[PDB]
Amino acid sequence: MIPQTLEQLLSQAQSIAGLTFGELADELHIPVPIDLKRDKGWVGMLLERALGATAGSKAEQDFSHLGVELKTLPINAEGYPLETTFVSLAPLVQNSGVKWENSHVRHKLSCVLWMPIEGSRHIPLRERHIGAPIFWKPTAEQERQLKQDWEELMDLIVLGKLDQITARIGEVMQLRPKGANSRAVTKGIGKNGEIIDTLPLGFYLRKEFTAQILNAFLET
Amino acid sequence: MIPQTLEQLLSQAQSIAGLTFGELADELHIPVPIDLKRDKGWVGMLLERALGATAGSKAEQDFSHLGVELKTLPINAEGYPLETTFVSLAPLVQNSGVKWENSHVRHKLSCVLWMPIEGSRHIPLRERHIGAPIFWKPTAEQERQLKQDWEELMDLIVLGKLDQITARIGEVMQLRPKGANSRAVTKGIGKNGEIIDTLPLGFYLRKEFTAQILNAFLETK
DNA sequence: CAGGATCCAAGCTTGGATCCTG
DNA sequence: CAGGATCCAAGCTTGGATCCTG
Ligand SMILES: [Ca+2]
Ligand SMILES: [Ca+2]
Ligand SMILES: [Ca+2]
Ligand SMILES: [Ca+2]
Repeated sequence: MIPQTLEQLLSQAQSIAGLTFGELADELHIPVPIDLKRDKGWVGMLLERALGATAGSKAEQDFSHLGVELKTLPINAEGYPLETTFVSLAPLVQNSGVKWENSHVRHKLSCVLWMPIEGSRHIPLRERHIGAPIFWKPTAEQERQLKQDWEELMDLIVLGKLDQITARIGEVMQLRPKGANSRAVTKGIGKNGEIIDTLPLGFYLRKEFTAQILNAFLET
Repeated sequence: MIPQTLEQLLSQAQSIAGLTFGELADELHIPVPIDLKRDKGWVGMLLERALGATAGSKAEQDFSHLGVELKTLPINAEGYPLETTFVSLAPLVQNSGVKWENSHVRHKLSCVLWMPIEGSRHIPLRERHIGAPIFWKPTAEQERQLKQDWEELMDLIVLGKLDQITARIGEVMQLRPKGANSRAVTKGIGKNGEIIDTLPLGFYLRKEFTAQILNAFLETK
């Protein structure tokens, strides 16, 4: 079930490539919803089960004994990312003199097993296909880009400049809301340093960034 | 649902006095377990339902708008508390130089609606009676005793001396574990002032203290 | 188009407490 | 005896993400 080897995980990943959500859900005796409107994480959770990841786990990475993070990536009919990719929650407090090297973002993006999946709305959920895995490590350039955005976004957060934060900041990674709705709150830092109530935020990779990953892969 | 005034809450409390757990649960269409081994907070939830408090709620007081905390108190055949009373989780971190005046314990114990309930093991759960409420405010003496224990206990906590803490400390209030089991953990302060993983502790009123409240209630105090 | 808003699963934490072994 | 250990229910929070106006 849970792969004990990196070779095991990749082979298990190679083997589900080409399957439709219906076929895989069938094997795992997992019911398939009509669509993702009220099961937004169903596909990500489907792949976790098929690959041996623990459901609901809060570990730094899906496979801590391998140092591998698993992420599904919805792609459109032309091979382009359909959505941005959620990475992790931005620490709004207890962010003192935090460095990039020890960041959650870095930890989660150091080694990613990308599982591209069809996301086109015109295709019935049951029939969407699972693509071929892409075992990824950020290039020296990609990591410099991520680090730069992380530092810029974090400076904004640590300085209580949350009001100035928009999704438009960041070259390849951005901050957008991450919660139940626009009324969700978590502790943050105000304009004077007081601990305030604020909208929880998460780091997201932009579509251009993941599109670059898919492109480099195709070029191989 | 939620009482809007104090006379409403108190009249309702006085009206359920004398009912057995079975009669109350039946009224509420709530199933009654065989015993409390795997339903330790069942009686407490039962009273919350009957008095309009909210289930699952994590507010400081059960009835914040009224400034009242609801607490069942198990009593034996002779009228003596059967167990200590849980008050609240002791804050093991970010405890800085907080004072008793604005502590959770003081707040929670500023006004308590005690609902004594039969707890004798020889009485089938369904047949146990709910007693008459005791609407209590600590006397200067009681508050003084609590405050003293609170500070002595909080000192051990704030100075990273959790290793030294046992339930034997405190005159009327003590610290005992509070969690799933002895493997439960929450953040605390270690010997070097660093944040560590440690057993979650809770403030409990000793049986002598709640007994005092009951005794004072009978005497006419 | 895509920034801001929104939804589910399940582990985690808290509040309700009583249990149980020398 | 009673200190140390333990158990349920229900919010709360986090990891999985896609939805949806203007
Ligand atoms: Ca996971
Ligand atoms: Ca993952
Ligand atoms: Ca309550
Ligand atoms: Ca209560």
